[PDB]
Amino acid sequence: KYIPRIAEDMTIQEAKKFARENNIKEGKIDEIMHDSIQDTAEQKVQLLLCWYQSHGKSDAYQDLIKGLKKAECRRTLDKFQDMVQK
Amino acid sequence: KYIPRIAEDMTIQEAKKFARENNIKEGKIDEIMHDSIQDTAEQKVQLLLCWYQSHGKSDAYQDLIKGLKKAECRRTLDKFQDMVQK
Amino acid sequence: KYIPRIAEDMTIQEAKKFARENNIKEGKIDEIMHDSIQDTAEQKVQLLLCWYQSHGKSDAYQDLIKGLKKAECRRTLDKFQDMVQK
Amino acid sequence: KYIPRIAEDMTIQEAKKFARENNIKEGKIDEIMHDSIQDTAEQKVQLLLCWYQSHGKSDAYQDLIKGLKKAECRRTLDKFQDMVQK
Amino acid sequence: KYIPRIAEDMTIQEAKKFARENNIKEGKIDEIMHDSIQDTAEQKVQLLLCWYQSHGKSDAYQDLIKGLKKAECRRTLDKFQDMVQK
Amino acid sequence: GEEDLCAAFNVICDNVGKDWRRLARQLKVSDTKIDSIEDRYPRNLTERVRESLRIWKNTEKENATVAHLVGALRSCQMNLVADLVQEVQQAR
Amino acid sequence: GEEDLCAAFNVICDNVGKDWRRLARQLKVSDTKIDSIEDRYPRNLTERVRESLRIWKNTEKENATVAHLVGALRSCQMNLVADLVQEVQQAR
Amino acid sequence: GEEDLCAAFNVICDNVGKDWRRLARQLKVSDTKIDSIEDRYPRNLTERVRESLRIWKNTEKENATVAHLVGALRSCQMNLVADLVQEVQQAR
Amino acid sequence: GEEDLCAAFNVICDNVGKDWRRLARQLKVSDTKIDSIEDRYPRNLTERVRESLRIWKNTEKENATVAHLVGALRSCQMNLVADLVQEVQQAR
Amino acid sequence: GEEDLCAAFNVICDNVGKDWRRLARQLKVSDTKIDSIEDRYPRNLTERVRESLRIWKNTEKENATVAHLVGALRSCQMNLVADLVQEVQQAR
Repeated sequence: KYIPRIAEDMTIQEAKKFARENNIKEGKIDEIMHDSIQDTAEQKVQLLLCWYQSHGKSDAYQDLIKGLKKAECRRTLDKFQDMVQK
Repeated sequence: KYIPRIAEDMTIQEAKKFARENNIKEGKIDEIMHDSIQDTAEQKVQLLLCWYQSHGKSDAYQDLIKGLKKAECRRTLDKFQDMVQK
Repeated sequence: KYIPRIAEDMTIQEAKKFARENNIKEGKIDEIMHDSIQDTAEQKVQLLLCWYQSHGKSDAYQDLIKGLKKAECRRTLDKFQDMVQK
Repeated sequence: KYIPRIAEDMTIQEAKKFARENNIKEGKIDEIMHDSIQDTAEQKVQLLLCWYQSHGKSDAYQDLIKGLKKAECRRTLDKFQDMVQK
Repeated sequence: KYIPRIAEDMTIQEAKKFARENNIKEGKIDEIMHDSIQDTAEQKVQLLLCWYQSHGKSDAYQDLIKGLKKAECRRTLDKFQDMVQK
Repeated sequence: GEEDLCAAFNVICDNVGKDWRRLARQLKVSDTKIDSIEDRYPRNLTERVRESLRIWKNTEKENATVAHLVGALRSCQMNLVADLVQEVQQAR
Repeated sequence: GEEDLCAAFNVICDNVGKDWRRLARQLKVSDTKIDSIEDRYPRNLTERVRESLRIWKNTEKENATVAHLVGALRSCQMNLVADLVQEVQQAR
Repeated sequence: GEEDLCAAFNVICDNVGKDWRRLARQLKVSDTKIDSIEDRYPRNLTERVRESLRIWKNTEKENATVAHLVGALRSCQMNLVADLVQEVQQAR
Repeated sequence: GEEDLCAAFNVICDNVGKDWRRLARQLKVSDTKIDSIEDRYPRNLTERVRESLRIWKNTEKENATVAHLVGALRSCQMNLVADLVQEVQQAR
Repeated sequence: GEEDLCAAFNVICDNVGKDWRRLARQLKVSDTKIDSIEDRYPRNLTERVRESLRIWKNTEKENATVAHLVGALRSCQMNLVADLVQEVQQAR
């Protein structure tokens, strides 16, 4: 449920590199990349959410934070750290 | 039957250039190009499958691999190489 | 009854994020998202109306306004504020 | 009837600003904006035509030219000036 | 049929100046320019192909080469010279 | 006459796509209809087109000539299709 | 009276399309019905509309005036159609 | 008892539409039947629904209570209809 | 057995959507059928799916086990749904 | 002769789908009919097709040969189906 509130503060490109950089199939993101080259509207949570369906079992939040930092961000995981914190 | 599992890892555009670049009539792909400018959902296998109906006789997999490389990809035939391999 | 006159000034995407962002099941909106990727005709009130059936009891207008602002809009609730006002 | 032949020389974005900038409801153009972020095919006349249904009574061509210039174009009204001229 | 294999080696911008610089209506290219400010995927052949429908009768290849050089390129016509050559 | 137009519709239907509507208008097909056509066959782009052409053949029982069809195609820059439409009409 | 509304339905039916539903609502037509109408004639956009209008004429036997029809059309911005609907009503 | 369920069916029938089938399933109505119902009344969405409800009243002669009906409506999010169904049941 | 599969179909039907076809294929459902299904219910994505599942239950009268259903869901990455499908099957 | 065509119709009917109409046209089936067929069986894509084939068998009592059927399938690129249709005809 945070996957939505998170995209909020994120960006269509950071998050971009995020998921693709987390074993979410590169081919799937290619659809979602061209699916809207200029749309960060919902586009954000869409990418984020697909990854969600990827793991979702145990300690998924860790993978979202840790991985968010390993995907050349170290900035998106920070605003989400404030949401789960909250 | 692999035409489905293959599109999976592929992209609506690579595959795009693929088929069109394999004697699948350019006019047919034009319908399938506009039929969904932003949809890699099924869109992938649709293009791939039309080519399937194109040959399908003997050694079709070779044409899918060899041709995939000749259609300025040299990357899509690799993930499919892992599927038939499997 | 305002759910109709409201969509009028709204947009298929804002309203989009609205409902989905108001406990209207994300799965339901997915049907209504693909049900017309390019149709803001009726598409607007359809989404808005489903949420209506969601609450509709007491002080629903508040939830429409307050929630509309919490769903990263702070703009749709403004034109509707003018309609109920009226 | 010129609304079609006109879009021809026009662009999906100029014309964009045109209509929206002529009392054609901004909400309506939002549907037609997302209805095809990358399609100037028919997309042109669609926007132009909606405005047509907007006025269409007397001296509509003037509004198309004059307004086209007031909508930060001063370039689209020129090629149309050649069509009605013709 | 070479219009596809040609775009391959080309660029979304050279080819850009190409067509627009060959009596392919500037207005048409404006749609195709904004239709994807950042997409050289198919974007290449799309522009190239529209010009194709422009002439296509006799000695079209000459116009593609000669014109490609007159459109401030003198570089795109070279890689295509290798394809028809081939 | 009749089968000639059939052969031409087949080349056009399987080849236009995208700017079908542009074509519709050239064949002097009211949008009042073009609207409907978008409506009836939201599914296949190929059907819509054909249909488009059909209306055109019913608008002029006697003057429905491939000539004009090719003429319609070329005013919209669909040269490559008017060409093919012309070479299939010459072969027949 | 009766043939007047007929002539108007014909101009509207063959001219609305797309935002028919918008129109339906303006004619104070419950969606409970609009739903059904989408249902019954999934095929032709032209039929659905007409039908829409029909329900409207049965809702007000006596106050079913072209006046209101044009009034319905213009609140939805279908000016060009209310216009035509008005010029066919003046000519008759 | 009997006229109560009648008054409720009338509010539901003229108000559900679209997700009728969702409703059918909630009323524990086999699809073996739901299939048929789609079949028999392809025309009106209003009839199909009602029918749906009817089968439901014949499944439980004695436990066919508006209570459950409203309960069925709200599990499917048709709040506004269970609400109306509840205010017409309180007024009676 | 029978109501177990029912409860599972309800969670799946109201939750898959988009990649339903992916799911269809995993349940070893010929496209010869998948084609048809797209056909019959162009309207609701929810129906199509269910139907999909149905065919699957008729393909294996005896081996139609939720086990495999969850197995089908997880090979397609629809983890969250196989999960829910598993927790509703444990609660029952 | 008769059961041969039956066996072939069964493979085709359960395998075409989508581009059935393309196939119809190849079997030289007037759209005047193809229209109707869309009409009569809006429900199943499988029936429509078959029907399509039937009309074709009644058009040529004596020349209704699987040969031509496969010929029809391959001009439309439905190779995989003409293939299967050919291997079931060789096995028989």
